Amino acid sequence: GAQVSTQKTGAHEIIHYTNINYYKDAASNSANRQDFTQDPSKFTEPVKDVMIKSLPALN
Amino acid sequence: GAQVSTQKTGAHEIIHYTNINYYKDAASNSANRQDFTQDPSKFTEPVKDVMIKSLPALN
Amino acid sequence: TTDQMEMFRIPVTINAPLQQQVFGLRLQPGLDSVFKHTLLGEILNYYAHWSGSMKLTFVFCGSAMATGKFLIAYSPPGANPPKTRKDAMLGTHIIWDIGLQSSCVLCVPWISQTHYRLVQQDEYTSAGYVTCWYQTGMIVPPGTPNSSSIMCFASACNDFSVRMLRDTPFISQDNKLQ
Amino acid sequence: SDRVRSITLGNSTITTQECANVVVGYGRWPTYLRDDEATAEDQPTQPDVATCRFYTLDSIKWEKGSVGWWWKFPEALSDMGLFGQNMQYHYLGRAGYTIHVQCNASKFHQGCLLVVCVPEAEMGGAVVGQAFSATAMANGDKAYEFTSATQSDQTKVQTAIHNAGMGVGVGNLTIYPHQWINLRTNNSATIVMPYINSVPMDNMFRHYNFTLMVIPFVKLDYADTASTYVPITVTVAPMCAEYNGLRLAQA
Amino acid sequence: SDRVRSITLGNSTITTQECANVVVGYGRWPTYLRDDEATAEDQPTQPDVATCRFYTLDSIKWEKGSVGWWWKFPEALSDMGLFGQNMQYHYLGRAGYTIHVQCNASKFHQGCLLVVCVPEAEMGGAVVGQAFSATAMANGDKAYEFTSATQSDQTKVQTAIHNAGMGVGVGNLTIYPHQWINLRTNNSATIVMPYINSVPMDNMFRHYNFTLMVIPFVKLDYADTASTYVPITVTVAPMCAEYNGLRLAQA
Amino acid sequence: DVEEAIVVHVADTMRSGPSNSASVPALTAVETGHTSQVTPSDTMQTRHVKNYHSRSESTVENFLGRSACVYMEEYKTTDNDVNKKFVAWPINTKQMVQMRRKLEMFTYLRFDMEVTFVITSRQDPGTTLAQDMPVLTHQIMYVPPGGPIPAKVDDYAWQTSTNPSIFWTEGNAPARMSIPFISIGNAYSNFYDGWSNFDQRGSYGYNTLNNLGHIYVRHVSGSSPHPITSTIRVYFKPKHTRAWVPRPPRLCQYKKAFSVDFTPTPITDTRKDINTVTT
Amino acid sequence: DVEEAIVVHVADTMRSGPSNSASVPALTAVETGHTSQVTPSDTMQTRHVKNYHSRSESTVENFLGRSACVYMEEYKTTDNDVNKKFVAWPINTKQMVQMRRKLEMFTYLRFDMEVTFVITSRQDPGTTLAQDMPVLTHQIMYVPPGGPIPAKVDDYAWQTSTNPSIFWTEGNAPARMSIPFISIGNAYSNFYDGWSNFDQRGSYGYNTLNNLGHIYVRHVSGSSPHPITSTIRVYFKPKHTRAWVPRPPRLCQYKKAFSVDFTPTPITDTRKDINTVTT
Ligand SMILES: CCCCCCCCCCCCCCCC(=O)O
Ligand SMILES: CCCCCCCCCCCCCCCC(=O)O
Ligand SMILES: CCCCCCCCCCCCCC(=O)O
Ligand SMILES: CCCCCCCCCCCCCC(=O)O
Repeated sequence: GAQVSTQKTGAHEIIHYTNINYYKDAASNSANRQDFTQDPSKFTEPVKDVMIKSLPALN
Repeated sequence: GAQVSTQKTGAHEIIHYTNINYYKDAASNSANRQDFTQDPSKFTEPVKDVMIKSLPALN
Repeated sequence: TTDQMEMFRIPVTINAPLQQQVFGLRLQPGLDSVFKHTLLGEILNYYAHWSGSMKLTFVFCGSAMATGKFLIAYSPPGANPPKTRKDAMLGTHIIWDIGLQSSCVLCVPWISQTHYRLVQQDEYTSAGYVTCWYQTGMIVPPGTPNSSSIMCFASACNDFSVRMLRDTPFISQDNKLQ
Repeated sequence: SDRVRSITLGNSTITTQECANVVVGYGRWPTYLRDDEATAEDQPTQPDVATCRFYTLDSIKWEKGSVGWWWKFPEALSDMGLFGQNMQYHYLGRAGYTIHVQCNASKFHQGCLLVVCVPEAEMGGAVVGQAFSATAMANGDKAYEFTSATQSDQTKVQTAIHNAGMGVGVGNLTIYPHQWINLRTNNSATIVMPYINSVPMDNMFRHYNFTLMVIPFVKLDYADTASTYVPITVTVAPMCAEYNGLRLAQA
Repeated sequence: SDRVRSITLGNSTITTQECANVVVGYGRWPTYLRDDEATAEDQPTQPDVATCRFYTLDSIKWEKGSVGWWWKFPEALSDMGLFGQNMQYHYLGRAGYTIHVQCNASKFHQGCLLVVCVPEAEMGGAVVGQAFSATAMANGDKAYEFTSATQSDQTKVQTAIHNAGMGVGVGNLTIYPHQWINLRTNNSATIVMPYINSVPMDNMFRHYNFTLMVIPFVKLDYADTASTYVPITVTVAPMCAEYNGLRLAQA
Repeated sequence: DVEEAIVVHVADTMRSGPSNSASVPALTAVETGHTSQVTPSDTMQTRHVKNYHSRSESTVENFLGRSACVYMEEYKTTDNDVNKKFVAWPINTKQMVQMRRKLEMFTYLRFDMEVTFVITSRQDPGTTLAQDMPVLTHQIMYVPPGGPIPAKVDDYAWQTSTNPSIFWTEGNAPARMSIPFISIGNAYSNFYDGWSNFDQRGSYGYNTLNNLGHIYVRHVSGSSPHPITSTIRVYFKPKHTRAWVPRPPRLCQYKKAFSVDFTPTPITDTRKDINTVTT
Repeated sequence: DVEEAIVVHVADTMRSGPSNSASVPALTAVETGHTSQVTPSDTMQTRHVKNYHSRSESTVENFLGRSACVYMEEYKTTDNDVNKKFVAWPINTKQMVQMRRKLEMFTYLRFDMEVTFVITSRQDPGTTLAQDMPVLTHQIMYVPPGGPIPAKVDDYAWQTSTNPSIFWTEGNAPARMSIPFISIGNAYSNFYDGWSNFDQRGSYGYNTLNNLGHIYVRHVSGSSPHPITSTIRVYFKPKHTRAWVPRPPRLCQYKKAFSVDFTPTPITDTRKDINTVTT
């Protein structure tokens, strides 16, 4: 019932920490501040036809 | 001696928590607030002969 | 109402204009005075949110020789409640025929923009209206009473649920009981 | 028991507890237009539940001296819900119908009604020759009354009941899809009419597909009761409706 | 060539011969509501071609002194064809939109427009506190004009252009789905907006889903020509529209 | 050996189309005592909907699993009246209205109990208040029925050798404990329609079955030069609950702590007429 | 069974040499609504660089995962005015400017909440202050919408049987709790461009969707001979956050707690001329 996962690097670089949940509600857990996925295409490239950077834009 | 069981869902959806009993009396345990079985037939259908919803009631 | 028991019975008469309203009410199970103290409203008043469909059952308690038809309609939320049967019939409704089976069920569907509604309903979470109208009229033979009564039953369906416990406002005290 | 019937169209339901069987047109159930019979090319619109639902067509009184009434469709529904809007906004239309007539009375009353749907019920004027406007036989959902005596006003149709306004014996209307309401036995009548025409589609304002008639063959009678009249109500539900040719509204 | 585009919705078509690419919302194409996200139980109605078609939203003049305009949707289409009728007759609605803005000028004109769709464009009043009716920011398809100077009338919204009526820098509206009309290069702009809300469906009269804004960043200029103004036209087409909760009309 | 490993959701809505048949789900007869089981799918066309709502928060365990106040009383550290320097409460659940009504929705209950005590102190007003007093200490004593009862703050009975007690010092967390199911019968009874004597005489009602004991409280040895008043609040919290035979919620206001007595009340509020639907 | 076992880095720079070709990465067209994806490697000669920088601290979870004050109020232990001895706050996030602006960078939010309460007390000035008072105790009560509301410090409503509450004693660690996602809709909405009534009338704006309840606070039983004033501060901390539809940060100062009203503000500061680059 114990999760083991790596902890963020620090100066001088067992880089492991242990976590256990004590409460019956998932809202009681600690923040999940270790997800780092991201995708800016939704805001930077919202166009329909794919645009090639090396090619000219309009025609 | 440790029980592992799932905890209720929450926003953003290891959904597991650990429990250990420390006292010798079962009355000291924590509330068992995770049973969700129910059966309303005792109060909604107390009749002797089974009634089919699609059929007419009296005859 | 000088007699409290008169509250439970809805009057009906033999001669009425061709289109006439029997009753009308707001669908606020936890707030409306009609549903406030019923077996469902009392349970709802211990909670803050509710969702699901409802059953309204109507039973005709006239003479065995009496007959008639009624139109019972549910009108979802809107800027104006129906004023005539022509308006009412545009919403969800059922035509009730009185015969050997004394009861008919209007199932109020769950039509809402949000998954849940507040028990202390406000204009944002309105739920609509329910009205009943004469469809054909009540006809009786000689030697029968000229008036009859109907009763209504309210209950929840199998998809009903509540949430967010709270204290009920119906009960209070001013001093410690002794 | 086979004396109970229930019909569910759209968000509306009809229940009858004392009724006869159901009559289905000429044995044909309503259906959508096929690909090998269509002529119009653009995509049809099929509102489905928004239009295929029961509409209650106002009510009338049955007196001891009543002679009969008629309604013309689909004009009777021309201003009823979204069916009327689709009629207004489209050039072409096509739909079948379910007609339900309610009439209930005690066991001590007597009387008999004929309920019949007449396709292409062309009617003649009161004065031979002349002409009449489209208000003498259709003005919305209001019902028009037959007359016992011969009509004399030149501005309206020949309402003589025994000819049914068509120059034919009233007793022979049994050839069309029909049903009887006999107060001893039943209190309702149900007819399902498919779409009948010589072309796949037609304009719903210009052409009257069929006419509904209710005629008391045995006049109402009763004695020593406080009920002076027996109301009659008509309910209609379009089936498998589809439209074509969108344009500016009105028609 | 990729400078030509053609869009076909219902019985209407749009052709542009000098245009930029097409912007699709947040990368999401409009679609119908799924079974595992719905909450309302009764069957929806999907008019399809009857409602999903291009409607032309009146026209305006671009002068040398123009400052900008905005439209609020779906109120702008509240009385347009069968879309308005379905809005009136139903409790709930849901639909995406395709917005096309036309503006053409010769090779000797200059100017630049920003076309942006702002979801939940809540606006503040001219006088802090107070209140305004639902006529200061939406009265049908008519366009409302921004103002260069600070607004003073308490009965209308704060129309100061440089704040966009929302208390934010006008230059940062690039974060929303947007496109530019630069007269040197293109003459149209096309944006496809999916349905964006915090609930699966909502009443189309009570709630403004999004606001369309057209703002001249570089003011129009020309010399020695007989054309005094450059008209601007807006066309909108609902996509994948569906409704629920039939009731008496009006809303 | 080290680790042993231990949702319902409401019913979904099924797609329904047009129908024309002899079956009549909508028509029923309430005379049988049967509640109709029709669903919207049986009277109108519906779409397929997958519900994920659950009735987790409506269980009796969660409904009754909240701490509620059942009694409060005041006692002074020093005073001339001996009876006013300590409290003596016969345990019962009818004193406070809210929890009373929550409990009386069922006829029989069986549960363990969790009791929490909240104690606060304040100095009484007077013409001279300047004093220095160390932290106070309190004792809570539980006396099962038939045991000796103290008659004064410094009686011998406070030397409990078998009665359970708690000593608590101000400034710490509130005291707490657990209590098992201590009824002689197989379940607690909120209502008792009967008498005490076999010839139908004597006490009547629930008062006959209340034999749970007493609770006593005092300041251990605090006796300040100037009076100080302390208040104790008792909170109950059922655990592992089971209930039988539900009954309708009460309508009339409560008037006695050991009786059902009431004053007649209207069924509900009124409105202008049977058609009024506006605000 | 006992132990279950659960970096991104920015893009590197690639070596680029001289080029002479028909491709023109630098030339683009902003009219398409497309933000150019060119990199320095596409317009000048560059060396190979291995970056180890990460965007860990820019995530919305970390950006919004800081406790921020949302409300403070004062209440006195004893006074002549009844309304001034307790607090009653309708929960909302628009009271304090900083967290308000942090939140309003997004249109819709969905998160769990962690609430912390900081309470401090001080004696009011006066001509006579010599008194001895034990440690005070405080109660925090949460009333979901529609529940009964207390009208005075010693009302019956404070006997919560179903409303959650916390009792806290001065000198200990601050109180804290967790709250799930309690919105009726699928997400919280910071902005609402709509009306309350169906005919476009009534309340307008976010004020229509604020139905989160109330919070009440009091001294449990403390009533000192001389007045004492206490202040409570409420801190919110989102957890498990998700956000949609970003919107530009506000430029104008806030002026109302339940409205977007503002006064027009200049776009930015000025400088001597378009060529001025010096300090
Ligand atoms: C109808 C209510 C029945 C519930 C049963 C209540 C039984 C009371 C048990 C606890 C009473 C004594 C608590 C103080 C114990 C201690 O402090 O020593
Ligand atoms: C726009 C902001 C939405 C965020 C949702 C905030 C909901 C507030 C939930 C907590 C309110 C009550 C906290 C006190 C609870 C307790 O002390 O009993
Ligand atoms: C309420 C749970 C309390 C847990 C106390 C700390 C853990 C004690 C057991 C040692 C870790 C083993 C846990 C496990 O078996 O999954
Ligand atoms: C009175 C019991 C105290 C238990 C203290 C916490 C548990 C320590 C041991 C780690 C968990 C293993 C328990 C087990 O072997 O079942």
